[PDB]
Amino acid sequence: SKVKVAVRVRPMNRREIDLHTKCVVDVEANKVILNPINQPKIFAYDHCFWSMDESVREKYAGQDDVFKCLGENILQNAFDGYNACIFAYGQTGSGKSYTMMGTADQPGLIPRLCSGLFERTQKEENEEQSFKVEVSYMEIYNEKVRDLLDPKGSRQTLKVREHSVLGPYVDGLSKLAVTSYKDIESLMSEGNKSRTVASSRSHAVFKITLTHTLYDVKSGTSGEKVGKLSLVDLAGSENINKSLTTLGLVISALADQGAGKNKNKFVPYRDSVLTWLLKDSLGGNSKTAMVATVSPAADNYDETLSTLRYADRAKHIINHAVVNEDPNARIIRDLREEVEKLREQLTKAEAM
Amino acid sequence: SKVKVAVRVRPMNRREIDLHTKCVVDVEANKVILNPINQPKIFAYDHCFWSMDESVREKYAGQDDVFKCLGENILQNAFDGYNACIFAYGQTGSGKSYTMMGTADQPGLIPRLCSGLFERTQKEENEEQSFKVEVSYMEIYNEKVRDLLDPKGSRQTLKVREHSVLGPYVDGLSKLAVTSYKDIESLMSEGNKSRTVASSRSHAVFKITLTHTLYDVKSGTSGEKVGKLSLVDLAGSENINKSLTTLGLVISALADQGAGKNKNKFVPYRDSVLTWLLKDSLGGNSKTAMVATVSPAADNYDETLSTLRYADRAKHIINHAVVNEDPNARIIRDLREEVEKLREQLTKAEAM
Ligand SMILES: Nc1ncnc2c1ncn2[C@@H]1O[C@H](COP(=O)(O)OP(=O)(O)O)[C@@H](O)[C@H]1O
Ligand SMILES: Nc1ncnc2c1ncn2[C@@H]1O[C@H](COP(=O)(O)OP(=O)(O)O)[C@@H](O)[C@H]1O
Ligand SMILES: [Mg+2]
Ligand SMILES: [Mg+2]
Ligand SMILES: [Mg+2]
Ligand SMILES: [Mg+2]
Ligand SMILES: [Mg+2]
Ligand SMILES: [Mg+2]
Repeated sequence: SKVKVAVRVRPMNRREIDLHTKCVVDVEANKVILNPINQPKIFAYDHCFWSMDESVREKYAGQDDVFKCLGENILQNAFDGYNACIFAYGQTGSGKSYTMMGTADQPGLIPRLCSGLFERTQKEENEEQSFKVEVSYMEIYNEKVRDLLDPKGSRQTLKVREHSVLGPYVDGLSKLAVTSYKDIESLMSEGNKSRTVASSRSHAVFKITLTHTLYDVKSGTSGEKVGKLSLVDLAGSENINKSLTTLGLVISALADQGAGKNKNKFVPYRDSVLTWLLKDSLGGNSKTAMVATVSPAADNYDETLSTLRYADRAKHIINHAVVNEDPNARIIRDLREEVEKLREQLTKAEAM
Repeated sequence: SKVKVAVRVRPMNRREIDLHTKCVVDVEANKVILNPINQPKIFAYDHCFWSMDESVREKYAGQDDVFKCLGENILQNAFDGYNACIFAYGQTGSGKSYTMMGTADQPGLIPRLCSGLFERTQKEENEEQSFKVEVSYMEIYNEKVRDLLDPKGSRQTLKVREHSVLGPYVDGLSKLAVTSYKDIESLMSEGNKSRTVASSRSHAVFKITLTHTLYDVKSGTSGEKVGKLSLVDLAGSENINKSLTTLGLVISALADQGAGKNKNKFVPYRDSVLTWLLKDSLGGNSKTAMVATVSPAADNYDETLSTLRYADRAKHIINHAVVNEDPNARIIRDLREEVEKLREQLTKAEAM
């Protein structure tokens, strides 16, 4: 598990069509080549989604093209009891919301994972397996946390705590159990609503929990696997930017390790509430992926190079995803083997 | 744990006031004495709620008097990880719904346990304990099962199955996670609505699940206790009555055991879907209680004696309530003690 990095290129926006601004980005399979405005810097990633002109065949990547490559991965991960995570990263206007959430006519990953999760939760209920789904949705702005699923609209601040069983958590963040996609969307389109202005410097964290119960009908016992999917919508990469810049720190420190540099210096998860809550999604117990979104416009070249050079560093982060099973089952297994080993040493010592 | 039996006496109804029908029931502490219409048969129970004339002091038992004696018990039971159960039993008009559910101005046990459960769930959230609450509400009529929390109103039939991990269950019965009393009451007043007519030969089962999570902040581990409360509203005791009469069978077979009669003949839980689903609430893993409701009217004397003689038999049923913890924790505990015992026998046999 190294962090999987996609790059998505959006179409030229209206001003750029009018001004006939020049394309400096191009895509060749999984390579994206940053041309000079006038040296052409070339980067390679896991995927490269060219979303520039719909009227193409082999090239165009629409929203369900993005979902087959990434949403289908994180979905499989959940059912196998993994923590998964997708960050959208890049400048304002480059397309972070379109990819995460989409528009009403072009749904992004979040409505498509939700739709496809209940479609697969419903298809595998079978008297040996059940599934409970909880959902949470928090926004972070100015290093404060708000609950976007709060129906009273308080926009109250919730404090972050640490825990020896949960880890860092937001105290009083609602987790809403949900049984159909219509349950969430009737809370969560109001969560996309309840977002600040002056609007692009806040991060949205959407977290879905899948509890997979499994039944040993022969043994009569039951266990539970839990996956957690976190869909993270960052502020624009272009005390208001403490989280974003700390997230810069933490991606380089990690990318340096595995590359074997500063193996002994500690990753500063602690400093911003964003890096500290997503501690585990960054070099921890998480199948994590990143979507660097870029504008192809030549007027954006500098933030585009920033974003391509973050995306290139994040691909060197090593993850430690394990399956969130029950500690006890393996403790019993190894205790029983000591009993068997010790019972043999007993009859291997009666002869004395 | 023997089954706890209350008797509740309702006021004379309108016809009985007009006709000045005579009271044949009287209550002395926990004894209720059935006078002759014209031998006065006397029975003793755990409680005796005289709800006949409100204008009394030492005698009257109103709805919160009933709840302090019984609802508070079943509530404590749940938080300690027990299965609990209250059956209301008796003839039509004797007061089974008033006691279980009550009227809008006189709430019964079910709204008062719900109110008091969230009031105590909210008072003990404390970063070492959390609580998840699920709820289900099924009706049984003509040995078919309907879901009273089904919002489409299908009134579809759901089949009963057996299971080696769940036991007998109703397949496709919704279990709705709920976070406040207003969540349930906005589904469940519609469940009291969706009930048949021609109306008094159906049983309502209201089942609330309390999942108590506990955190070992020193050990960093987590366990879950689960209580189940079943609030059962029977048909009137006066293929439509298969469940009710089978429930008669099953209460006598059980009451005979412990009294040591027919120890070898098997309790016929299997025959009706009511006795088979509530198998465990009858002589099984349940802190179970029964409320025999009676009319004081002399025109009801015969069903009153029936009901008092059921209530007297049910008090001899023995329950086997255990705390629904994790099998594994005790399996580890005993495995570790064998390792310690076997390590000593090893150094108690090196000397040979
Ligand atoms: N691939 C795309 N295809 C069509 N429209 C897009 C695409 N990407 C972005 N857009 C549109 O361009 C604007 C990009 O803004 P947005 O995606 O909200 O970016 P961010 O949140 O990253 O600033 C939005 O109005 C979006 O709907
Ligand atoms: N203790 C009581 N105090 C006042 N009214 C009662 C009492 N018990 C019953 N009633 C009223 O008498 C009628 C009894 O019917 P109900 O309780 O529905 O009985 P069941 O469901 O047992 O037939 C109801 O209308 C109820 O509201
Ligand atoms: Mg955005
Ligand atoms: Mg996650
Ligand atoms: Mg960018
Ligand atoms: Mg009734
Ligand atoms: Mg029960
Ligand atoms: Mg009666």
